[PDB]
Amino acid sequence: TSAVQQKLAALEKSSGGRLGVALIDTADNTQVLYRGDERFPMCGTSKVMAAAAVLKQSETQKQLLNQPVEIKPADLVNYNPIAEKHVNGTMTLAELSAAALQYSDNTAMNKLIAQLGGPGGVTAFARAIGDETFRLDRTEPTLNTAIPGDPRDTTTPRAMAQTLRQLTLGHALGETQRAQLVTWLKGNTTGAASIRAGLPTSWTAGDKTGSGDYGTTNDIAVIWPQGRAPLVLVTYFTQPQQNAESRRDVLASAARIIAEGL
Ligand SMILES: CCN1CCN(C(=O)N[C@@H](C(=O)N[C@@H]2C(=O)N3[C@@H]2SC(C)(C)[C@@H]3C(=O)O)c2ccccc2)C(=O)C1=O
Repeated sequence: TSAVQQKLAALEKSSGGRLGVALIDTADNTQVLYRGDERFPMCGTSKVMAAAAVLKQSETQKQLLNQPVEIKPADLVNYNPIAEKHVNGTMTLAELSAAALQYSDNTAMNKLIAQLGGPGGVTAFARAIGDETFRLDRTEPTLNTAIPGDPRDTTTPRAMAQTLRQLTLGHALGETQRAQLVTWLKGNTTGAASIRAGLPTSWTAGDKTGSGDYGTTNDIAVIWPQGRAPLVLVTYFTQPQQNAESRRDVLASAARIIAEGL
């Protein structure tokens, strides 16, 4: 048990919930894990895998991202800030990817899932890039039930960090596609209270949040510290009761412990 791991355990102790952390410092490829191999509900953090899978398809079905997708009134789910504006019209797969990632639009996510042939199509992409842990089982919004002990729509912090590294800094995607993914993550609108809130102001980052029942509060990020090689950081958090409140502050604290321990 390292000093950083002990600090994360202390944070978890006062948090009321269960915390999972995985850092990969590309300066030396070292990792810092806390409950790194335990499963957590991904919620919206799964949107990165879906968008990346569509980016991979676009490497060979070249005009895929410009392909229109019909948005019907019945497609709308619980949170669709972008899709609702296009009901009875269309959005391209690039628009759907941007909406899913940057606004966490759930209807947009469902269109990515549908393009991939269902939740299993997202899992299939995960397997193709070496992630044997990730599993997407349901569409939005039920993939957010986040029931303790339920393996559906879960992953481990270790697996997600390795995957995010491969996708954003490695070669799981073509160069243009990796750049597009990084651009989308950097333009996220929903992350300032999470991982980012625990980083020095001078650092830059891209991230994708997730939230669900059981006060499930997640964030996965690629970070560029001042004067350092990039980091990949996953912070997952989930609580014992279905109606628990969101705790983005716990993710921010975890990120601060990680930054202070570099
Ligand atoms: C079948 C019954 N059932 C299961 C429970 N459930 C949900 O927990 N959905 C969450 C959700 O959609 N989360 C998606 C997600 O992650 N993103 C989007 S929304 C967001 C911007 C808060 C978030 C982000 O980026 O942080 C959600 C959480 C917190 C408040 C409202 C909704 C349902 O939706 C649902 O219907």
